[PDB]
Amino acid sequence: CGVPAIQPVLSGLSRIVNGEEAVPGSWPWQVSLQDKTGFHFCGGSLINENWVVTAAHCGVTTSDVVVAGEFDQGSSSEKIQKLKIAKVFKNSKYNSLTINNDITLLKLSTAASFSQTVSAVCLPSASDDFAAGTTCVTTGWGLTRYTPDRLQQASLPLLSNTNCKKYWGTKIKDAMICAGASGVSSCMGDSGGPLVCKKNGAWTLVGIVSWGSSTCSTSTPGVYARVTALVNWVQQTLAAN
Amino acid sequence: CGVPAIQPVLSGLSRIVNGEEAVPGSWPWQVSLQDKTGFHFCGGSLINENWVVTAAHCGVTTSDVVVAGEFDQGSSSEKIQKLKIAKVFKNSKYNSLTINNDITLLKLSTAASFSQTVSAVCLPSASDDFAAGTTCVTTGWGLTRYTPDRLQQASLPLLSNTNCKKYWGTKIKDAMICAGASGVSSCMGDSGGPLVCKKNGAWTLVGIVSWGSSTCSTSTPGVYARVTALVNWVQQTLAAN
Repeated sequence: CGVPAIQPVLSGLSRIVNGEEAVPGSWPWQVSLQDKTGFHFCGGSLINENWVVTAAHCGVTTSDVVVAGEFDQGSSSEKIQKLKIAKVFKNSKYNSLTINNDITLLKLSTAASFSQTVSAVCLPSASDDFAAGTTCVTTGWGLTRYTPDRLQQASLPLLSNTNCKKYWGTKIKDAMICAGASGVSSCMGDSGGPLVCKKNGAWTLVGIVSWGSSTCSTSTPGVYARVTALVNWVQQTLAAN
Repeated sequence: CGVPAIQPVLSGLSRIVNGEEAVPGSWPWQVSLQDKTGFHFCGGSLINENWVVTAAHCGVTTSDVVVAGEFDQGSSSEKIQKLKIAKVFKNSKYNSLTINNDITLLKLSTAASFSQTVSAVCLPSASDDFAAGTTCVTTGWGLTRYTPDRLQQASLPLLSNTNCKKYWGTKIKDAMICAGASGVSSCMGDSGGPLVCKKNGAWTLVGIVSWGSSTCSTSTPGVYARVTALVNWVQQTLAAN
């Protein structure tokens, strides 16, 4: 997990404004969630051939579809896998008002076929420490909500929850983590999309997009479900299902 | 339906700022949705003894609870009914990105016991016309998100979708309707709460709260699921279940 067969290329432009275009296939766990009509509404991350992790506030159902291996949503020519969802596992502690514990697991009806462009992100262990100031990466097609059709990426620093409260106040709970406010927007991340940090040669899922600045401000951080706080529930769910 | 045993009293203060406190029990279809720990996160409306209608973006589950007959959330002394949810019916056309078709039905495990303070709102027929400019009423505890613990009410005018787009642009879809921007906030409405209009002596559910001004501005209208566009699905669901 966490080692793309196609290595990402992150330049200085990933750190400013709205980030930069990714190298195609270099974020191979990145998936798109589409409704039964093909409309992209959320992102997510493959954690193995049978399971995708996303945000609970995406409200995914078994009539939605996981699309893996995508780079350009406007291209009907690249190789992609449209994967049916067998069952949706929303974290029972999710609260649609506070948006806390904002994580859902999707079990696929048939396994994805892993390849150079389709593979899994690593999950952290519950006790992993991703320190404030660590440079992490968010990817997605989130800018299409407001424009490029190709997968974007941005490098942005993790904040401590205390400093994040300076921006978002009492909205910030223990099961959240913030990143950004460093001169780059967080808006390229789709709802439910990944925030990954590279530790020991492997990209690890540290956050899941929950919400960001309503104006995509470069000085307001994004807010993410804190995966370390929720990975024990992820593993219990996989083991029971 | 739509005829409270305790008649509402709406004064001029319902039309300005943040509205006014309701007469206790005068909105008897108003329910509160609480999580399994008792935390209020959404509103909804009884449409008969076995069914509550709310917003799909509330993400209600069968471990949440419908609370009927409530006036003061801070009082443990008034008579209320905590009703378990047997099954949740989310409209399959709901889109968590556009928030269109934002309606969910909750089937209760055991019927509510209707009374002076607990009874049903009327549903419109699909062809009903609620004209722009009509004064309607939104009720709820929505101000507690930002403060009074008792049920509030505001009188505010329906907008045409064309004029609503002046405020919300391409966010406004055919299955939405807007109300407000008349000098009063829409923020007293909980997510999933009622927007009712009185036609022919009966209060009828015209809207379900979807979202409003992020600053509760008195010059920005609230956006509601348009019940006339969704009542056919409501009746199909009741008839099939």
